[PDB]
Amino acid sequence: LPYKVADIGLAAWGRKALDIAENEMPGLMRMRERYSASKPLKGARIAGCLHMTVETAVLIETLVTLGAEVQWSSCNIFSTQDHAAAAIAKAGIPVYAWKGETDEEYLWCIEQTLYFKDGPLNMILDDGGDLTNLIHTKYPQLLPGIRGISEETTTGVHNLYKMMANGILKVPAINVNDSVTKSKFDNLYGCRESLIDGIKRATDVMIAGKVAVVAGYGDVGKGCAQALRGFGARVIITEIDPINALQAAMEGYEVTTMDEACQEGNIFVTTTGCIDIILGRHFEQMKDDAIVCNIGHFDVEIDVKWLNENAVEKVNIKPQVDRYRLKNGRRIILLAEGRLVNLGCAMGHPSFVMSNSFTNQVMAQIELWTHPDKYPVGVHFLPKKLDEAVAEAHLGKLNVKLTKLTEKQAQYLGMSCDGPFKPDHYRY
Amino acid sequence: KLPYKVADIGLAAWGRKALDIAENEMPGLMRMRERYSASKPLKGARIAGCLHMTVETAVLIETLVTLGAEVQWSSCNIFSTQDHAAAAIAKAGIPVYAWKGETDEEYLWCIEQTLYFKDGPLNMILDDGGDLTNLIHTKYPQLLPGIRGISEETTTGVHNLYKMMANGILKVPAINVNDSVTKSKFDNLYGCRESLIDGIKRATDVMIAGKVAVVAGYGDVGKGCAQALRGFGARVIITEIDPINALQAAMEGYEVTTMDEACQEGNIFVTTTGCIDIILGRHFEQMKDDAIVCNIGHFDVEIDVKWLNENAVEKVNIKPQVDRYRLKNGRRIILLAEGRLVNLGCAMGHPSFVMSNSFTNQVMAQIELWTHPDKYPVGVHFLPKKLDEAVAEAHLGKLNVKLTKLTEKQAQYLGMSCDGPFKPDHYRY
Amino acid sequence: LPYKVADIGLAAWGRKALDIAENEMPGLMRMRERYSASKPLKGARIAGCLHMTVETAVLIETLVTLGAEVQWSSCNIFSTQDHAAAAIAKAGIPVYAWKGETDEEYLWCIEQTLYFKDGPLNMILDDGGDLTNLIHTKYPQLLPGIRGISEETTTGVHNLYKMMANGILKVPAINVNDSVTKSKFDNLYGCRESLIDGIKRATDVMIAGKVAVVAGYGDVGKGCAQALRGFGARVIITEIDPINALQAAMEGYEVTTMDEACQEGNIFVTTTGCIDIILGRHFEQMKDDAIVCNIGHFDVEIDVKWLNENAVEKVNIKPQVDRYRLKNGRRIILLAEGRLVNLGCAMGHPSFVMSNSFTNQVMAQIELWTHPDKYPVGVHFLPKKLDEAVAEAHLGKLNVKLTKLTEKQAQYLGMSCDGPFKPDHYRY
Amino acid sequence: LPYKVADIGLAAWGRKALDIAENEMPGLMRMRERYSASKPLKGARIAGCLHMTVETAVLIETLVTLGAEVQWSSCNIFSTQDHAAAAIAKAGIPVYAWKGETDEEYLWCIEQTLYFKDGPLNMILDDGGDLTNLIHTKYPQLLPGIRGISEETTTGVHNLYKMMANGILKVPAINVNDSVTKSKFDNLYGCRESLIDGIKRATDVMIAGKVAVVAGYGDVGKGCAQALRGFGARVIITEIDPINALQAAMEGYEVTTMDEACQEGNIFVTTTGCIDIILGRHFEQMKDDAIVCNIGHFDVEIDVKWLNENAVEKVNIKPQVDRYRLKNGRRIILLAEGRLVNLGCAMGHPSFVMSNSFTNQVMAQIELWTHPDKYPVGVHFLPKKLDEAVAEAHLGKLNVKLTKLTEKQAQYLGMSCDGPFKPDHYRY
Ligand SMILES: NC(=O)c1ccc[n+]([C@@H]2O[C@H](COP(=O)([O-])OP(=O)(O)OC[C@H]3O[C@@H](n4cnc5c(N)ncnc54)[C@H](O)[C@@H]3O)[C@@H](O)[C@H]2O)c1
Ligand SMILES: NC(=O)c1ccc[n+]([C@@H]2O[C@H](COP(=O)([O-])OP(=O)(O)OC[C@H]3O[C@@H](n4cnc5c(N)ncnc54)[C@H](O)[C@@H]3O)[C@@H](O)[C@H]2O)c1
Ligand SMILES: NC(=O)c1ccc[n+]([C@@H]2O[C@H](COP(=O)([O-])OP(=O)(O)OC[C@H]3O[C@@H](n4cnc5c(N)ncnc54)[C@H](O)[C@@H]3O)[C@@H](O)[C@H]2O)c1
Ligand SMILES: NC(=O)c1ccc[n+]([C@@H]2O[C@H](COP(=O)([O-])OP(=O)(O)OC[C@H]3O[C@@H](n4cnc5c(N)ncnc54)[C@H](O)[C@@H]3O)[C@@H](O)[C@H]2O)c1
Ligand SMILES: O=C(Nc1ccc2nc(N3CCOCC3)sc2c1)c1ccc(CN2C(=O)C=NC2=O)cc1
Ligand SMILES: O=C(Nc1ccc2nc(N3CCOCC3)sc2c1)c1ccc(CN2C(=O)C=NC2=O)cc1
Ligand SMILES: O=C(Nc1ccc2nc(N3CCOCC3)sc2c1)c1ccc(CN2C(=O)C=NC2=O)cc1
Ligand SMILES: O=C(Nc1ccc2nc(N3CCOCC3)sc2c1)c1ccc(CN2C(=O)C=NC2=O)cc1
Repeated sequence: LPYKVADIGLAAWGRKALDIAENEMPGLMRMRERYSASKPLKGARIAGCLHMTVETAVLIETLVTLGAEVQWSSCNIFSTQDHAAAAIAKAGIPVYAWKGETDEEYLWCIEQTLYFKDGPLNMILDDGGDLTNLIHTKYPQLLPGIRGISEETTTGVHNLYKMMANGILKVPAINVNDSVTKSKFDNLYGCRESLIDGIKRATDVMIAGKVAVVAGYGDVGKGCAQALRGFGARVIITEIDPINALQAAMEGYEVTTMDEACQEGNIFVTTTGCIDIILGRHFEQMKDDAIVCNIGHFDVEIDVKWLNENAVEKVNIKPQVDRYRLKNGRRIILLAEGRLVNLGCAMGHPSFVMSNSFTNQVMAQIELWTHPDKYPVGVHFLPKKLDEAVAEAHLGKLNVKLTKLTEKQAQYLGMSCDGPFKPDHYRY
Repeated sequence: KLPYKVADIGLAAWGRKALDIAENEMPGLMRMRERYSASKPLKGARIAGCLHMTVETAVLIETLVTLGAEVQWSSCNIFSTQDHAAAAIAKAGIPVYAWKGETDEEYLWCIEQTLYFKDGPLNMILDDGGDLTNLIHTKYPQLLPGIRGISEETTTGVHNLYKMMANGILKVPAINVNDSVTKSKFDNLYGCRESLIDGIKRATDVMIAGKVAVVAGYGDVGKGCAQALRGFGARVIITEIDPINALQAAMEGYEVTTMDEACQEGNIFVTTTGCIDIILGRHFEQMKDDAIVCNIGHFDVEIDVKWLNENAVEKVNIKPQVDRYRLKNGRRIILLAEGRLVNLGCAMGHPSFVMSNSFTNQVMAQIELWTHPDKYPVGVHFLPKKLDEAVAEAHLGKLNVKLTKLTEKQAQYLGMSCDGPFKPDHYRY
Repeated sequence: LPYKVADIGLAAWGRKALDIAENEMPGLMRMRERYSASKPLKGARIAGCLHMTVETAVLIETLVTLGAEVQWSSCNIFSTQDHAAAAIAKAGIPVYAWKGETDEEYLWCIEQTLYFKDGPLNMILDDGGDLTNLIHTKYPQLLPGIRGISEETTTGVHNLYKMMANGILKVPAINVNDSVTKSKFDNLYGCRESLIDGIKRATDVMIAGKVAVVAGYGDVGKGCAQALRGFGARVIITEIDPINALQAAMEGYEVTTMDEACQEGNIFVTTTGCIDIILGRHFEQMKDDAIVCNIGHFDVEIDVKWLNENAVEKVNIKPQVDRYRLKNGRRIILLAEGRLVNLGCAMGHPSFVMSNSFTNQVMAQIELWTHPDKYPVGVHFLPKKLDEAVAEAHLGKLNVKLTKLTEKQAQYLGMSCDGPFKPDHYRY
Repeated sequence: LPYKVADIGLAAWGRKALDIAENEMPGLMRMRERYSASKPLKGARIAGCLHMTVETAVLIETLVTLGAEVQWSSCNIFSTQDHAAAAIAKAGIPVYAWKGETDEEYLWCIEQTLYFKDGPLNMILDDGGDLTNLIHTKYPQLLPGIRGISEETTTGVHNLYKMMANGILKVPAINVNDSVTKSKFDNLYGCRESLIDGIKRATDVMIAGKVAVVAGYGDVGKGCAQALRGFGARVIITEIDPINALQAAMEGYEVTTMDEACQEGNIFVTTTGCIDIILGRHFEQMKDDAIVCNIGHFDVEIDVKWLNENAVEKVNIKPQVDRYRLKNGRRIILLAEGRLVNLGCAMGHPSFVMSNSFTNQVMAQIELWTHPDKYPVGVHFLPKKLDEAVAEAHLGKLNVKLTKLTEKQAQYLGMSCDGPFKPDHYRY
């Protein structure tokens, strides 16, 4: 089996989508402009485990343009876009991914990416840690032949630190999740674009003139709060961290508890990454047809089980939109069954966000592959200069003219005119 | 003869579900039910309505019925009906003649069925766009003495009403509700603010932040569009022919220049002028690759779509109402809704709460015309300010707004009534 | 007497401040550019009565440039800037004004302006209606030889409408006050600009993170609320008009009563134009060191008398800043003794704001004088095409490039390509 | 000599200002609430070198309230508010500082703080490193008796790493400058409040409708841009960092070069911390009466020397406001001679900002004095849990209600419910 896709005939529709996405992903296209001649990944045999979307197809074809051998599988059973996968298969690349895999087929799809034309993998590009854990626990014989790992997920990086503390990790790993360019686009800018899009497709509701309660004021909360405020909603924040709580107050947001705010809100958005945020006792105080949704962590934040078990009516309105009637006579509108509203009720992040994340991945691959004896086994942050480079790559598309330091200004500032321009502890 | 005519009356239960959701978002119409269902002030009325047969309009329809009126209904556009909403109205025993995908002949037919009731011909006209008003004057001028009032809510329709008075054709009193504060601001500003981006997003899924968005026009639509784009992190450039409107944009920090200049800078183009020849061939040729171009102003006149069709070397349809043209220079143009209204072509229009402000405006006008025959001679009138205010007050509860009441002493000082109106007719808000 | 000033040897300083203020008043300078050669006012003896400031000094010299004889007095006792007064006296213009006049001297100064070198006044330019009221009641002989009045005050136009209601107005007038370009700048943009300057100079207080309660959401309220919000304050609104209240809600502001909001606010700002807004029972509920000020109508909005009568301490911190201690042991910081904070604690509106108000005046003078057989004896709004021309005059300074309607476009729209562009009911 | 102040008779005025400041400095009043009974600084002989302002005077009396003996001097010759220094003098606290000191007097004043009644100092509270530099060079005898150093300045902290690298630092030190609660208030929020205050007092110019060029988009630039945008100015950013350039772009600011931007701007503000930002080449292109000022680094950013050397006129308008006429006949308005505009033309940061920086200082002292063993000789960041504590201390004043994690939630998140809540790399 050279690949496995749902329908190869969808390749043409995929290529048209790719062509449109390329123009919103200038960071990846910049890497093609810079590195297509020199091919810094010639020799590399990269196994990738990452959502097989249109955006990811741009990543895959960028890596190939840089000289690498690439074989791919999706890191989720439902997230694949079949036409994107088809387009990649038609271009010769071994890709094992389709929408609605079984749990057995998911494991099998990863298995087909380990050995290549010219022997086993020597690089891992990862999103969730599933490819990394499969090698270590099942195929540890292959570990010495692997030069490096890239990982861009919070779960995956926590897992990498765990493997290092337990002495299990045997390959140097670059964490790109904590890049400024990755984190700000994935957490803040991304959710700022897509939140209200999810709410609108689901409900078509008037945002302006409503009280909106956002639980959490981290990067995701900041983003959501800014989007809602922009439409003319009155935004109330809840926070546990007094620093984040202070930030909110300094922008003019009311900051209070969910115990208080549940009587106020017309819309509730959870962004905490934490369990037990919206509970039965909160639901019972809510205004009629209050909209409740999550954009934070999987499905743990809203007590959905409570609604199923305590409501008198549950009525499906349209896909991923349920309207529960309670014992008190009032209604709750739940979106995406408590799951991520931006993926359940909308299309997730825009292409431009994904460009920042995936450009970080490309940087990490080059850095590990081109500099073998520069990273010992262990989890490493992406160097700042490469993080800056990711940002630089996107400035052209953003109509931005960057100023260059003069030799004299550099000397005064005690930094190189090429970077990095900030110390490692700098918060931006 | 036919008691109603609609695509599929089996969709009525789905209709009722949508009505129930939207009723909560339409407190204006629902407060009308609260205070006038007892007294039934439209009793003995027989209202022929011509208005898009939607969920919102269904709530309008039933509010008219709740207040004692007899109602018969047709849509004012051939594609704008929601069949489930029309089914729900048909299941409730109301003569509705409407479906999505009508012929120009079926459209005319649908309106003709609403003129005669069992107890006699129409008493009142509720209109959007003038077509019901135009049919009775052209073709059924016998009925004109029987008709007590007209409500009209469209710019097109109000202009037409003023043209008919100038020539002495209009034989019925009419209330222009289009120029109400509560109507104009919701329909022009707040509505477009909410739905522009919904249109753009559903069509393209594009990142709005970090883009130059060129907004032609800074009227109320323009102001809303500009504000919406700005809030996403787009750099909004504006074009204007009116120095006051141009000055307003400058005072909010927007760059104001010409389309001749701005066509080189913009990633997104949005027309809001209500005027022809806004975006043109010479502009298209200057644009960046994959410049998203759309319209939220007047029907399809603002963008020269005919130019694109005649001059592009490729035209590929990406999805419904989204076309990607390739030009002779090898660069591409993404056009939304074929130059038609992007918020209605690529999304579902305005939210229920916007529509509530407009439709409560209609209900106010009807009661006023029916209850007070001697008060309005033949001609075009604005809705009185005190009724405009009542529309706004009817939505304050929903908005968690506690309104202050003037003390007797304060009202004497200010020289107004404590119940209003609170502003003179020239006041601009 | 040719003039009367405090010190005519302050004219160097005056001319310097004029030269600065001319650049920020392009509306008046555009009038000099268009009209200095044609002198449309040639034969106009204009008797003015308006605050004798650097700003107004520019207006005075623009009228002269446009070919008019002009004689001036101040419409207020304290508002005259003496260096500006000096400079106008030096250029051979009869100006009778200084800072700290008596009520008797005030009436005398205005009486001197009525009689020119060549006879009685041809025109009236007025702010507050005092010059208009003087000639009707005290000098009824001069009415037939005066072609028109320009008025730019809420006070003044109401008095003009009262005079016309009762039949004691024998000369036609232009109401400039309800021009878009006057109203927006004087009410909205000006107060947005100068409220916070007023508060800061008085207190130096942090705005961000405070609850700021703004009574009234008219043009002043909107200005004040937008400014406070921009600094990161949580703005609460009070209103009696449901339309205005709806507007505030649609921008995300909380809207509640003063009876409720007095327990919340760190800063109170009154803009209603109405009596009995902030009262003793509101003062008793306020947080410690609540700042209370007025930017609306004179001194009727806040019950300052109550504080004087009921406080246990009254300390002056600095000029126009009083700190009261109440029986409950809590403190109130009152700005400007309940007078206008922007004029009491700061310099009032910027020059650019004033340029829009006075260019409206200049237009009114040209319109009445150049068209005698057009305006019959009454109160009129400045024509829209002239309101438009005020705005146009400032666009150059704003770096604005105005589009011109092609003839084909103007036909479609059924208007002229020179205007007016909007109907008379249009609200902007 | 017990103290040396300009005039002790200004202490009733000072106490009055002190009483106002206290209510805006909840951080320091919360430290007085918690620790006034326990007396954690009991025994501590603190020598502080820091601007002798009303704000600092609260910090001083907070340290005394915590059971410390404190001797004080200013860290700048002009920054003392004499009336504040008199209040601290009358409270019986040895303070040696006045407005307008000589460089020999400045030194003298710091030398008077080293020696108390009971003996020599145990602790150093510092701003700019001049107390710390004096003792190591000129009083190394006192080094072993000194338990800890607090320091809150970029200059002062860069200096500790220069000392530590060369083995001369022989006292443990806490860097408080890079705390979240210090950095955000001193840099971003502070300048957001005070920039425009500076420009207004100097010029009274309309901000709305103008192009404003902000050089730099760091914390200072971010604040300055946000403030200008809030008034209705069109803001243009210049940047050398692609990440910060990207951040500006994502909020809809234009990002171009000064070489291009100099032809556009009505207002210019420099925030880079870098030399050669505004130059003669730029000045020659500027619009007539461009307002140019600096809020970044001292007087290096704007080539003020060029203006003095190449302009045909230089005219003082008022203190710290100079208006040059250039060879091309156009005018430039320089503010504060290119020095910090917020301190040159206004009062600097509000009391509430300063509360965050000086509460950091209190936290630093307790942590050093009560835990000597914990800190080896070196430069240490302030621990996060204390940074959090600073923020928590201000929430009460802000009307903020912080949520507390349940035991179950804390367990799920792998953190204590008392904190810290974020890892050390977290950027807020
Ligand atoms: N939906 C998406 O597409 C998407 C995108 C990026 C990240 N995320 C996820 O969203 C979550 C948040 O990400 P982030 O970057 O904002 O994290 P963050 O650490 O920046 O912010 C989370 C905030 O929630 C607060 N918090 C924790 N428990 C709380 C409680 N019980 N009540 C109130 N506040 C509480 C914390 O103080 C913290 O400030 C994560 O789980 C992340 O994986 C989702
Ligand atoms: N999409 C929708 O659902 C929807 C909703 C409401 C209104 N509208 C329509 O939108 C249009 C605009 O409505 P409005 O209330 O903002 O009108 P408006 O009069 O308030 O504003 C239109 C503006 O366009 C400007 N303009 C005209 N020609 C121009 C040109 N060639 N270049 C630049 N500017 C120009 C005018 O100066 C004016 O300020 C109307 O056709 C209206 O019917 C659409
Ligand atoms: N400070 C200045 O230099 C300056 C500048 C311009 C205007 N003004 C003055 O400020 C005042 C307001 O001007 P405006 O143009 O906003 O008038 P406006 O009529 O547009 O607005 C006043 C608002 O106050 C509301 N109001 C009245 N009584 C109220 C009450 N008891 N509680 C709450 N709201 C109440 C009204 O509903 C109205 O919307 C006027 O007196 C005007 O003369 C002052
Ligand atoms: N006036 C005040 O009260 C006050 C308060 C705090 C800090 N500061 C000072 O302000 C300055 C900046 O502080 P910060 O916290 O913003 O530092 P920062 O590092 O966060 O910001 C400085 C920014 O300027 C940019 N920059 C450097 N050289 C440049 C050039 N030639 N052109 C354009 N941009 C350039 C950098 O990319 C950087 O992002 C420092 O000198 C600091 O001491 C002043
Ligand atoms: O995880 C992702 N998508 C996902 C997974 C499961 C799922 N299950 C659903 N339902 C279906 C109806 O029945 C109930 C369960 S919807 C759904 C969506 C996912 C994450 C990041 C990117 C990254 N990304 C973008 O955001 C845009 N391009 C990208 O690559 C994609 C998908
Ligand atoms: O007009 C509406 N809708 C519409 C949709 C498609 C369409 N397609 C057309 N054709 C043209 C000829 O070529 C082919 C395509 S015309 C047309 C019209 C419409 C307006 C107001 C409200 C009012 N409204 C809201 O906005 C929300 N609820 C409402 O009732 C509805 C629909
Ligand atoms: O009315 C104006 N100024 C004014 C009047 C009286 C007054 N009384 C005071 N106190 C002092 C202490 O004892 C008690 C009385 S302070 C004060 C200030 C006034 C209005 C518009 C413009 C128009 N204007 C601007 O706003 C800017 N340039 C202008 O021309 C000016 C002043
Ligand atoms: O350095 C400070 N202020 C200062 C220094 C010198 C100076 N020189 C001037 N001119 C005068 C006319 O001739 C030319 C020289 S004005 C001026 C002002 C300084 C810093 C932080 C805080 C800390 N701070 C605040 O920011 C607010 N409260 C505070 O404690 C204070 C002052």
